[PDB]
Amino acid sequence: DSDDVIVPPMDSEKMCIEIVSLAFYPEAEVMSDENIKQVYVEYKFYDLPLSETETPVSLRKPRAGEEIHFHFSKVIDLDPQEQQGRRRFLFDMLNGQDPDQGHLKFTVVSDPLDEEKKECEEVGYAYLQLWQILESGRDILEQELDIVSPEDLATPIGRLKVSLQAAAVLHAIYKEMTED
Amino acid sequence: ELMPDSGAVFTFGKSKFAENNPGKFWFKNDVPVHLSCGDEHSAVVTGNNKLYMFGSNNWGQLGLGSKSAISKPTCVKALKPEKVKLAACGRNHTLVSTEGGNVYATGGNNEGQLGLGDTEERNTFHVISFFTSEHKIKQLSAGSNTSAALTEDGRLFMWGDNSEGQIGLKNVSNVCVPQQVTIGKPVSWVSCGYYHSAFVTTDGELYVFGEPENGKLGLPNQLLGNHRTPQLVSEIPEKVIQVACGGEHTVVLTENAVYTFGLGQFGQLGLGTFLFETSEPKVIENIRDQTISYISCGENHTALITDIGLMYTFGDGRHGKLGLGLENFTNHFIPTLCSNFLRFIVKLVACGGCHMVVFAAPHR
Ligand SMILES: [Mg+2]
Ligand SMILES: [Mg+2]
Repeated sequence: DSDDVIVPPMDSEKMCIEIVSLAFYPEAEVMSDENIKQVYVEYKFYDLPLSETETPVSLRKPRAGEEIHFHFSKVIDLDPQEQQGRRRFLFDMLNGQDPDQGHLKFTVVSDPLDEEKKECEEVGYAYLQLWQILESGRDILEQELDIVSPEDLATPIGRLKVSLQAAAVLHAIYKEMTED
Repeated sequence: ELMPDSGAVFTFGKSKFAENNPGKFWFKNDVPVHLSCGDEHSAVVTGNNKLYMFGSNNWGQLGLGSKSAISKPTCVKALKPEKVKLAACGRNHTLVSTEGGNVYATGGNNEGQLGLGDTEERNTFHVISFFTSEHKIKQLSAGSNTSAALTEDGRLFMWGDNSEGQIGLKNVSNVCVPQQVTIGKPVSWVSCGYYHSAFVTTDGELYVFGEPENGKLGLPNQLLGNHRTPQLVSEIPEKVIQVACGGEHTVVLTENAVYTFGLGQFGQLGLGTFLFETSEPKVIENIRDQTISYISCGENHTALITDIGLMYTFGDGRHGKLGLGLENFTNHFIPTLCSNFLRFIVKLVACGGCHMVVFAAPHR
């Protein structure tokens, strides 16, 4: 035509993980601890550096009834032949074979205002069970996980919302690694 | 083939173009001159006075005569005989102004926002026959079921939903044809946000009206009861020049500074990682060394262009709509330089619900 715009030239083989937002219960110890001013969230995935899987910003600890919002999204390549080791890491996890017994663990960490690593403290953990995504066959957006106290790994201190796009790829990995 | 010296249009977020990866396009022997973005669609007016639409079309908001999303920027050929000058994109509708004196609208119409006298949706452009060549249109704006057209001589007309006072028509629930919203002074800028709106008078005053929630009208508490009439934000002392209104925030450009107010849970107030809401205007101290020439807001993010063509964005990072070009997205809580555009001069920007559109020209 030339009512034509010129456009120059430019997966179940990837997973996306978003750390969406979190809240703490008002009675949780972290909420009365004045030394805990701001938090971030991290997880460790296979051999990716931790610097790539932490929320890039720390946010003020929420007040009662407030949520803080990170919206930190990370796409992890899981190409069937270049990302064999990541795919097998995920397979072991689906089979409940890892330290966390089939869960991807998110850690909430207190960040001092001066950002000194040696004074960071783990405030709580949230566990996401991968097998569930495999079984359900779909991805839940803003899935809410309990954040549990580091003291017993059981008493809730808050709630962490995450979204994973992973069903398509966990399903391809499970298929591949049980018979291919 | 080669990106022209005059530049390109870059799309970020879920624009419906190039499968929602950072996209780029331009025109054959033509150049963009005006961008606008609504909740899930976009309009580009070209120097040859053509209109190109893209994005969601489930309400007929692209004006292209169907209701299926359109991947590519697509000329509205029905308007080719006229010289299109401006467009505005709301949540599910679009307004267009032409040099001949006609204003048209298409899309959702449930509160009368098309200005056609009824509430039936349209999927092609229909004329709002109130406007004639005696209305020289300076600016169009459109929020969620709301519409505004501002003339060169300073008259402001608004229509559509007034359920929260957001077109400044007091206790009327909505209107389906344009009504002049006057506080008796000429207006030089207007912005329709999702559930509130604001305008700036030629003598530098800011008036705000609409839903009195989340601090976004910027008024002291004792005035929030009168949110259905435009009210002066007197806490900004110096002359205001522009205003842009988003989902739950407002951004104001003065001769001196940029101020924001409302709710910024995703960083869109640009006041840092501790302060997420303010019911009165606060200065973004963070960019006080730059001269800002242009401000734009989407539902949950904000863009600033400086006088030298740098751009800074802040707020909700989902889908890459901040325009920063990083492969990992994140909310940003202070204005952040789009250093992906350092070899360009950024000339126009519009921000939508899940996307942003940028016109930028290469230094070489
Ligand atoms: Mg306050
Ligand atoms: Mg939205």
